[PDB]
Amino acid sequence: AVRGSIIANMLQEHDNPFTLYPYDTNYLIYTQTSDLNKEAIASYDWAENARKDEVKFQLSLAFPLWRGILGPNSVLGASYTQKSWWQLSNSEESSPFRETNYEPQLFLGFATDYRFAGWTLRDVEMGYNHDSNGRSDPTSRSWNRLYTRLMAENGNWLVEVKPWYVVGNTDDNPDITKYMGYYQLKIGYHLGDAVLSAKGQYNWNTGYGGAELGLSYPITKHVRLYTQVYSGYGESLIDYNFNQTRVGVGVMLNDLF
Ligand SMILES: [Ca+2]
Repeated sequence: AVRGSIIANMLQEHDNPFTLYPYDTNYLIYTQTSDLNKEAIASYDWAENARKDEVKFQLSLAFPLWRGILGPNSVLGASYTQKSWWQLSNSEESSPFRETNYEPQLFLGFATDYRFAGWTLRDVEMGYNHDSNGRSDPTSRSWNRLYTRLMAENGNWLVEVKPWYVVGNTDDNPDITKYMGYYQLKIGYHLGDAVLSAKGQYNWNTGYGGAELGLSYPITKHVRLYTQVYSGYGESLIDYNFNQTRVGVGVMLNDLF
């Protein structure tokens, strides 16, 4: 099984072609942010009527496009991660979607067994990443990245570093790196069935960045109760240059491990 190993899990053959693979965590939580970015979203006719409380969900899947492309424990894959901010409560505005970030990937991942004094580098993935909100300017936001995802585990600990390199156009948000940084650290801790996690980015040169803490616990064998506390810049593309503290509670399928 090897909990948390995205690649190793994709190597596992699925009986049914419709049985997809989880890339990142999948959740749906009701949130409430400290401050709503009404300035960057001003062009919307519901902007001034926007509420700080909204349903935030994340859909993240992986599709092994070709196993063994580069060795027994390798795989060329594609993943899809979508984070959405929805004004479900805002009935006066017909519950509009404030923001949706479409982040598909293409990569070469490997399930590894490298020893790091207790730690084990289980995943070594390298690929292309596209992240856009599918909006037509002025609210147009998008960036491309060539990254490397490294994941190691040590007992109840999980650490994943995702350094990246921006490729292509970024005119929709030229200074996106000024808030997002050059990597994404991710720490998960297994306290029995409870999973504490941390996911953040930080620009050591600009002092900008953001991070999100999370706690989960199984409600059942498949679903889990999840509480998230995001704080900082880059929650979503539109708010990449916007600071805010968002706390939310809801359900989750899979956690980082
Ligand atoms: Ca543009």
